Amino acid sequence: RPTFYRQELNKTIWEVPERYQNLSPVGSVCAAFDTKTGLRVAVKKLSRPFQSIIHAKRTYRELRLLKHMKHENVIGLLDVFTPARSLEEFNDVYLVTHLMGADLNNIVKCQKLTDDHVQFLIYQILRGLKYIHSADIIHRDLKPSNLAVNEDCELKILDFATRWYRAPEIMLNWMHYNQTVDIWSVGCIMAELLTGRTLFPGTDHIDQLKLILRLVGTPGAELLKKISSESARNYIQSLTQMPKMNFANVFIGANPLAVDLLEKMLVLDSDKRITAAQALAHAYFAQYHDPDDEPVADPYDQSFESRDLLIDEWKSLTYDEVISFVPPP
Ligand SMILES: Cc1ccc(NC(=O)c2ccc(CN3CCN(C)CC3)cc2)cc1Nc1nccc(-c2cccnc2)n1
Ligand SMILES: CCCCCCCCO[C@@H]1O[C@H](CO)[C@@H](O)[C@H](O)[C@H]1O
Repeated sequence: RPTFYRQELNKTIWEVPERYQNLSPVGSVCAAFDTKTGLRVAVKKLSRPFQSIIHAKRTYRELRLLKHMKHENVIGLLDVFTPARSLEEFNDVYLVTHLMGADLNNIVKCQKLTDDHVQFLIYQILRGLKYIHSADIIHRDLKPSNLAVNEDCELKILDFATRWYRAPEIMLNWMHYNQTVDIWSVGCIMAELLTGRTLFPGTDHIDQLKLILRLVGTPGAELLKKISSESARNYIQSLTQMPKMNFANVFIGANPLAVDLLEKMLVLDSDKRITAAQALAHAYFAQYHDPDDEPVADPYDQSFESRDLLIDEWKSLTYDEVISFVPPP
C-alpha cells in the first residue's frame, strides 16, 4: 500500500499517493504529474460516491465502465485508489486517466479544418464507437467537449450544450433507445466540423425538434407506422415550418462523400440510421479504413444494471473492483 498525503483544494480534501504530484484543479478533477511515468494525468475524486443508492450504483457503474474500456479512441483507466485501509473506512474513490491537451471545441476555435482533418477525426470517433457499441454500451452524450484531441489529431472519447447533439427520440422521451442515438450525434458533430457552425442551435428542446424537422423533413409512412401514440404522432406533425431544405444546400462547399455520409447518419428513423461499423466502410474513410485494425470489445457484464441493491452491497462491489484493479503496462 503506497503512502498517501493530504491537500485542501478549492475547499475540498484531496488525499492521494505521493506518486501523483503537483495537483492543480481543472474542474472535482485535478491535473497531476504521475512521477512513475513523467506523464501529466487527470485525477477525479468522485463526489459523495456512497451518499444514496443511486450514487452508489453510479460509482460502481463508472468504475466497471472505466475498467473495461481498452481501445485507443476511448478513454482508459490508468489508476483507481482509495486512501481507505479497509471496507469500513471506504468512502472515497479516485480515478486516474491521461491528461488531455484539447477538446474538439478548442480545435474548432484554433484552426479551420481540412476535409482531411474531418475524415480522420470522425473516423476516430466512429472507430471508438464501434468498440463502445460492440460491448452494448451507449454513449448518450457525445459532443465536442467530450472529445479529446492531441497534437497529432488523435482522438479519445470520454464523458465528463448537450441537447444540440441529442438524437430527437431522446428529446421525445422513448423509454427504449438504441445505439444509433450516438450516430445522430456524430452527424451533428461532423456537420459542425464542416460548416464551422452548430447545426441545430436550439434555445430549448422544442426549438431543437423544429430545426431538426425542417432540415431532415417530416417522417415517412414507414416511421409513422412505429409510433404508437396519437398524441406523439400529432405533436410531431405539428412541425410544420419552411420545408425539407435542401439538406445538401446547408453543406454546399463540402466534400460530396462527407455530405453523403451525413445523410445516412442524420436519419430521423433510428432503425435506418447507419451504424459505426457500416460507417467505417463508407468511401469517405477510404484513406483510413483498415478492417483488421478496428477491434471490438471483450464481453462486458452489465447484469448489475437491472439490479436493485443496498448502498452497502454497491459499496462492497465497488471495493472488490478497486482492490482487484490491474494497471495497464
Ligand atoms: C479522470 C477521469 C475519470 C473518469 C472519466 N470517465 C469517463 O470519461 C467516461 C467515459 C465513457 C463513459 C460512457 N458512458 C456509457 C453510459 N453513459 C450513459 C455515458 C457514460 C462514461 C464515463 C474520465 C476522466 N477523465 C477526465 N474527465 C474529465 C476531464 C478530464 C481532463 C480535463 C482537462 C485535461 N485533461 C483531461 N479528464
Ligand atoms: C421529431 C423527430 C423525431 C421522430 C421520432 C424519432 C424516430 C426514432 O427512431 C425510432 O427509435 C426508437 C428508439 O429506440 C426505435 O424503437 C424505433 O424503432 C425507431 O423507429
